[PDB]
Amino acid sequence: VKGEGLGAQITGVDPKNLDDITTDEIRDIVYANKLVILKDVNPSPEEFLKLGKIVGQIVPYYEPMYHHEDHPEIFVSSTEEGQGVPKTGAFWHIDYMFMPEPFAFSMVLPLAVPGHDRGTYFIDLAKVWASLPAAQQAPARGTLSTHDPRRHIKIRPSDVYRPIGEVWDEISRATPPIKWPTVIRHPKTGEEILYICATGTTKIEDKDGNLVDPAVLAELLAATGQLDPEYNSPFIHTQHYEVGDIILWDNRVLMHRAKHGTASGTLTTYRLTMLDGLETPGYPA
Ligand SMILES: CCCCCCC[C@H](CC(=O)O)NCC(=O)O
Ligand SMILES: [Fe+2]
Repeated sequence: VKGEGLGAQITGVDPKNLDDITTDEIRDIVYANKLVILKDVNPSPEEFLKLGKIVGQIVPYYEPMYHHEDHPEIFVSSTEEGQGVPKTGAFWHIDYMFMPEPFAFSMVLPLAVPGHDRGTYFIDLAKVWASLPAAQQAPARGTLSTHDPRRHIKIRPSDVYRPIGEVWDEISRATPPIKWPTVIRHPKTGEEILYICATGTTKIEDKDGNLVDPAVLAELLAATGQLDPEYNSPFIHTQHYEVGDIILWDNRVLMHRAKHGTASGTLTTYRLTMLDGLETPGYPA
């Protein structure tokens, strides 16, 4: 492990001797540093899958148009016609944050990268929460937030010529809004996390079930730095893609968003998403 914290680089990951990596060792590195780069791995699809199985329980994405043609577990973001889906993740989110079991870990392998300006922005939601005074934290504790993904589900090739209301209705059954505690506690690190997302968090309600003042959700979102279109907030870390360098991170603690670029060429990334078996997203706080 070269550095410490978000950009930490890890050098010994050999795609033909993955049996040397144990689950507890890679998990502890990820929990501690939150975002790590497995440098110069360049795995095949099957070696990637082996590494994913080391990390945790691989969950395939629910929508098969994202699947790798040969490996349903691999979520494919690619500008190649008919390969996965182009330009995914162009908005702040947590992977599967709208689903019954959000992922513990996300893992992205960049396969083709044009230029050197694309990657992912990350925000540490535990550091945001720890930054807030107790009086500001108090309206958020013991509440439930609603996360509505539906407006961000993408039109699929098989949706062409469907009435949009029927596509919407199908989305509403597949990915209905869901409620999570506004503040959660990481089941492993003990860290409290402000689990809110400008893209999908619509409201906060208290233990009675009453609406909390809309000014509370708005203030907290602003505090995360998710509402600055110029990405200058101190809480934003920028991680640039590099071919073969695998990006692996804690999907409970980090909110992220695609960073786009200007260079011509194919952008192709493969993603594996894993549960760790612990309370997800976390314990209520
Ligand atoms: C709660 C915020 C809604 C996020 C919409 C989810 C669509 C994305 C895929 C894509 O960006 O096309 N989901 C990926 C995942 O959750 O792992
Ligand atoms: Fe994502």
